[PDB]
Amino acid sequence: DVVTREYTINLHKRLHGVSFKKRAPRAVKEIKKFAKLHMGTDDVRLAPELNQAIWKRGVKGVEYRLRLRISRKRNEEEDAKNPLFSYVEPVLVASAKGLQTVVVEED
Amino acid sequence: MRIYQCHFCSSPCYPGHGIMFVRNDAKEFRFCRSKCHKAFKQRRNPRKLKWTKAFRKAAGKELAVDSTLTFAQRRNVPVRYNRELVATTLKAMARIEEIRQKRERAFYKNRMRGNKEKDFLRDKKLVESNPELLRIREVEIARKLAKEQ
Amino acid sequence: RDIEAENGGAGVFNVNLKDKYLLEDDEWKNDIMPEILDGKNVYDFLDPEIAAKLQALEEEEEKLENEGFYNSDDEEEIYDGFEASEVDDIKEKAAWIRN
Amino acid sequence: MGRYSVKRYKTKRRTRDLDLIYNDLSTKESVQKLLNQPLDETKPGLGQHYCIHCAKYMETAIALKTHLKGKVHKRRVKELRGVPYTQEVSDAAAGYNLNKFLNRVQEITQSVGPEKESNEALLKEHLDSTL
Amino acid sequence: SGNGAQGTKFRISLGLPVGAIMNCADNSGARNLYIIAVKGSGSRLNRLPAASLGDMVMATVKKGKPELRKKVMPAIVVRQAKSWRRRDGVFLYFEDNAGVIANPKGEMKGSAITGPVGKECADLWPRVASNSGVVV
RNA sequence: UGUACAACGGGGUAUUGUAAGCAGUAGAGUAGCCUUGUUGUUACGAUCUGCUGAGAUUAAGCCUUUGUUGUCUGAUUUGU
RNA sequence: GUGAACAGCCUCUAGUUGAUAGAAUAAUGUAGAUAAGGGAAGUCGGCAAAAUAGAUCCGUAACUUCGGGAUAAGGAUUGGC
Repeated sequence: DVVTREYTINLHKRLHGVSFKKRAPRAVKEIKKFAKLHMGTDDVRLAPELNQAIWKRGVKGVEYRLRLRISRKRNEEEDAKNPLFSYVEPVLVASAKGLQTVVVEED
Repeated sequence: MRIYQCHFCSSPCYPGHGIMFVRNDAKEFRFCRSKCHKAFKQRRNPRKLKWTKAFRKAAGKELAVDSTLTFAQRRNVPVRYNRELVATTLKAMARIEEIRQKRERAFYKNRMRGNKEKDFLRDKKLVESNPELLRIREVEIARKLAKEQ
Repeated sequence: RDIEAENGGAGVFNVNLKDKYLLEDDEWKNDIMPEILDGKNVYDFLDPEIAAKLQALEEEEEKLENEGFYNSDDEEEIYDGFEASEVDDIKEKAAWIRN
Repeated sequence: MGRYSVKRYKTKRRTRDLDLIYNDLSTKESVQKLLNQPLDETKPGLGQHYCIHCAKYMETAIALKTHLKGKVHKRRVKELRGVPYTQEVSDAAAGYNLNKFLNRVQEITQSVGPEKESNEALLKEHLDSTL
Repeated sequence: SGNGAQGTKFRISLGLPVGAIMNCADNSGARNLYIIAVKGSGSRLNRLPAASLGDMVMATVKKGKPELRKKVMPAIVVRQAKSWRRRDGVFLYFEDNAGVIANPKGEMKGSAITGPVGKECADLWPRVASNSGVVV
């Protein structure tokens, strides 16, 4: 069921009390588990444009909130996973405050 | 019970809070909390610290001289306990404090009026000196109307 | 001493510090001073003639109420050559440019 | 709490404070006592060469010449310009004893002010004539 | 409590252990006192006998007149500089440690006391309170 | 299939100490194009003042929720 | 670049990104820290830690083989514009 939504994600309440050499690698696993709860599929592809958006202030300077776009897509034949997977990509905004989940229309 | 103020903070110190300090010259320095107390040891100046009340009465903020503020001084001559004083003081303190807030809010509007003048003169500089950005928004409205079409 | 001994000994008799002092009415000899209202404890407020001094304050309301001095309500904006339709647009264009 | 602030601001190592030092300059009798202390064995300059602004004894009369020409001593001159911040300033900020507060500010503007400045003028008149 | 101290003595924070030099608050001629033991103290393995406000300690003198040095004598502590608890809701502390010296009957040796005297010490000992110029 | 559960958002408590941005007739001083000044000004100029108790953070083991968007029959085993 | 310096910390050219990894954050450890009041009462013993530290000006004892001792000890100071 191809659905594209918007989200924020509160990383300050997820990276609370982590070693500094493991903050930015932990924030990658958190977004995969966050997409698994909402979109309900296991394998999540993070775009490399989002990988820049986590590691931009070093390993220990991960931002508090990010603003995500998560699309759930059809998968190709003879994949043993599923017909479904997610593709998380970032949307760039002035500040990530005061936003809420909005469905993005299709065209 | 005494609601005595912080020496540095001018916030009320209820019974059970804060530290007292006593100088060898024997006057008492009662403190709001630990933040005000550790800043006192370090020899600061609450005329300079922006968050305290001694700054705000001095720097032209929240009103300092008022007829309503002269009602709560101190009394060193005890008034012998008539009840009909006590029944009016419990009506007086609910009445002085209302006039306090209607004057303090009105003092705040003298200090913040005419911000909308400078708010609009700020907007004439952003809009008029960006002609190229204002072309971009015109096609953004036309693309908005056409998608509903 | 002897009033103490007939109801309990010396460590268990309880002296009422009241009932031994001079008021204009003995009916309220046992009542309780409130000592605190919301903020700013009572013993700094009471006086002789609090309400008579409060009459001078209530005159300063009506000396300040009729003068328009308490005028919080202000609903229009008047600039040169500008109206409510045009000043709303300029504050809407400059909001778009900041984002 | 910290490391540096504990070393200098314990209760053992407390300096005098800004409140009493304004009282010492304010009259002409306490100035002449501190400039002319009787000599004491338990004090660093043997009870001479004492600065009044900075509550601090100096070792030698040479060490007053180099102390007055410094940015440390020009704090405490600039620090003691105005009303010395008693308890009464903090009580007036909450709406409590204005007339006790405003009468003291009235006296520092009128009486205590120019008596202090005519004392600090004479210290520079004296500490330049002897040094 | 012991001799001289009228009434009982409540629990306050123990500021002065054994071997703590403290100032001398009377006009007897001693400058600092040096505690060797605290009377009314407990007995537990590896503790130190600790003094408080309004105690009587046996104390020697390190700096003062040569008539007063090298003899143990009782002393009453009047200032603490360790924060204790008055039972109305405030903690408080003084600037320095201080103590006056007295006979075991509790009667003062000097004639005056400089600086502020603690309130809990002045209740417990009447002869201190006669010579105290400043209370609290 | 609801006093549902969760993700964000909105209030309440707290934490530090006045955001960026412009603006000023503040600013020790020095030079200049000179309209040779009768604050001569635009420049440079630590900092100070105004918009500004503003801004930032707020549960990861805080409080609260008439809002937004979602999820709600997977697996195993047990009987006198 | 800071600096007295090839000290220490940071970057350009060039080079690596190799050393079993994931999840949790009990005790006891190993390595590194901060503590109110008192200040060697600890202990065979101040072991260990803390404190002092660069530079400029002032100042500097007994002792002696006159060269030293000496950075003796002890004080005043250090930013920005």
